[PDB]
Amino acid sequence: NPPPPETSNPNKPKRQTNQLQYLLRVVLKTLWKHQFAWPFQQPVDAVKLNLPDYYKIIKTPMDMGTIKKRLENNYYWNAQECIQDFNTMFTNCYIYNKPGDDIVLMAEALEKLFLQKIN
Ligand SMILES: COc1ccc(NC(=O)c2ccc(NC3=C(C)C(=O)CC3)c(Cl)c2)cc1
Repeated sequence: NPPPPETSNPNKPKRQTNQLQYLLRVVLKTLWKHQFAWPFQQPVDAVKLNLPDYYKIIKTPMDMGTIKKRLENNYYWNAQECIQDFNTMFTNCYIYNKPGDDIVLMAEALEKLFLQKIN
């Protein structure tokens, strides 16, 4: 497995904005507490899950645990930067998995809620 994505970086300027605070306290929190959140709460462990090809296919991994920690650490400059992480997480799931698989249907339901919350 690759190292998980960074959640802080001393060279990367930090920032707080109203939108980023909304992303943490409304958007992320509602997705995090949803029953379908669990496969998305930690970086994919391709070794433990016997998914040897996961990081062969997925070169920009992302998960809500990393997003949560980024938000809490003020890692992002702006909301768009965080939005991009969410979108990467969902697109990865759709690229890697079969349509029809539970995990895809779960991600689709989270993404629907996400889009409702950031409209
Ligand atoms: C304490 O016991 C346990 C604690 C945690 C787990 N976790 C899992 O089974 C698990 C299952 C699916 C996951 N996500 C995946 C995504 C987003 C993919 O696209 C493929 C798999 C993740 Cl990251 C973890 C098991 C036992």
